[PDB]
Amino acid sequence: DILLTQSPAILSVSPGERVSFSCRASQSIGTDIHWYQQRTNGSPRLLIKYASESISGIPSRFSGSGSGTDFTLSINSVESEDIANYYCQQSNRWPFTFGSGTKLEIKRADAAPTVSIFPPSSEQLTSGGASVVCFLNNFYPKDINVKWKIDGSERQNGVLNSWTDQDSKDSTYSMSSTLTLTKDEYERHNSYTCEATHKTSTSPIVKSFNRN
Amino acid sequence: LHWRAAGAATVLLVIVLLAGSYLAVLAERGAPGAQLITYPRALWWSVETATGVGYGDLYPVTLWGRLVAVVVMVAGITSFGLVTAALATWFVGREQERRGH
Amino acid sequence: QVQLQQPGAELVKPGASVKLSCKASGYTFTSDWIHWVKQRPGHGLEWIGEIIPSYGRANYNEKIQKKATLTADKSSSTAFMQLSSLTSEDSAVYYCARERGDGYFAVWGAGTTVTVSSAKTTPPSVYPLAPGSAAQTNSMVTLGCLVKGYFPEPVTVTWNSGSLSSGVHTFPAVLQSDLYTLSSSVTVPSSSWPSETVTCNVAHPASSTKVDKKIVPR
Ligand SMILES: CCCCCCCCCO
Ligand SMILES: [K+]
Repeated sequence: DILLTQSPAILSVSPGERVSFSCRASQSIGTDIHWYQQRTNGSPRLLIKYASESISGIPSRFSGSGSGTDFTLSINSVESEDIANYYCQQSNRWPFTFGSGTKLEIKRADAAPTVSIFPPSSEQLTSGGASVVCFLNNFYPKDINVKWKIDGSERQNGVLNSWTDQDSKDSTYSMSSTLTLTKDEYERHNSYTCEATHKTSTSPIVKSFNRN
Repeated sequence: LHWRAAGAATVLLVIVLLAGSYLAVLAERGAPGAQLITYPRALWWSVETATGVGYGDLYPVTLWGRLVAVVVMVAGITSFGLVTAALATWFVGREQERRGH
Repeated sequence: QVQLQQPGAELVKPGASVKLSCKASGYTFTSDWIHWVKQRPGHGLEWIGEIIPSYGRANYNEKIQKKATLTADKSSSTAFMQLSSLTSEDSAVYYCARERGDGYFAVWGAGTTVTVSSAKTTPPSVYPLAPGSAAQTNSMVTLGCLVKGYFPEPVTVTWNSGSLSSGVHTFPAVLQSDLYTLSSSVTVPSSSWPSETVTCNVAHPASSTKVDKKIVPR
């Protein structure tokens, strides 16, 4: 079966630059290669068919070149919406096969996270549960740390973190930290604190609320 | 008659070209290494097969694919030879007039 | 219009089977082949097999264990994929695609998230996330809602029925004690809230449930 190699696996490009994705076949397949784009949680979308032919509805900054065993997908002036995984696929010999895929990554300017802390809701407390939610949105680079403090003292139990991949609107990152306490545990304390330590600032960005 | 069978051979050849192109893809898909797996180039293969141009860029690798190939070959050979036979009868008749027979 | 329609999710017990569907619309030719592609979370695309509805002929990937059986209904224009004897290795998103017989996949389905486990289907609990009474605000304000205690994946979170998509983050779910949990955030100008309604819509295909939760200030 035709083997399609996509190297490198990840491409880091600056906003506005021209990027090129590589696709090498294990044997000569003429121009029977096709390119697809897949954003986070999305389905694959045809970008280029038969190596260079354009598709209706696809931005003109996408082009393709190559023949035989060497194929290239080029994006002219990369912007935030281009952040996705890119796959190549051959139709020269049965069966059809896909490449391993290459992820596009944009290096934008540094951005401080927007921190927001949210107390448990009236509905959730009724059920006998309490989750404190903290959002660390739109920061860059992706490396960041969150710290929880209950009544001035650091807390680590019942804390779950979740990170999003690079945002396809501003090339930023975001994470969410959720402290899950029982209603009883939650009522035995007053102050709840979310602290974010990021490259953009030596001092942690702090957000707190009192249970009242 | 000769002109009719010639026209009949042409329309049949076209049908065989179309059907053969469709049947080839159906037969070749499923067999690893097969190149005759898309309709556009399968139709190009059908023309190649019927004419016997011998470019050798596309050929079936399965039993039924090869069976389809044989039908196209013979259809092409029969057609292109029926036209020859029709052209011959035409010239023979015209020769039987320029000699007054 | 959407050309390929797939169900959002299918929960399967280990050892059991499931029959995925792919209802089609748009232009229909006899040259059309319906393909099925498997994508495991964090992995790439994997061609499973193909079928031509106008004949019933089907081909499969020889390099992998045969878990699939392809069928089609010409009348309802629906393609079917029978997955049998499934394990945890079969838990993935299954796409269906249409090929005009010219080698490329022009249109794809949204994909069916197939989860293989013995756990039970559980609808999500959606709670609002309004700022505290002491929190100051800039020109913008950040709201959200909490989707917790559901199974299995996935859930779809929209803001104001999809009319509001700018400044929206939906974090990947975390798994604890056979239950998923995620949050979604939205950022609008502070002058537009709560003078204008902000509501998150949460769809959970596996339980056929869709709920709304308006975000009002505390
Ligand atoms: C010569 C007629 C054969 C038609 C193609 C049959 C396809 C075989 C698939 O097993
Ligand atoms: K010859």
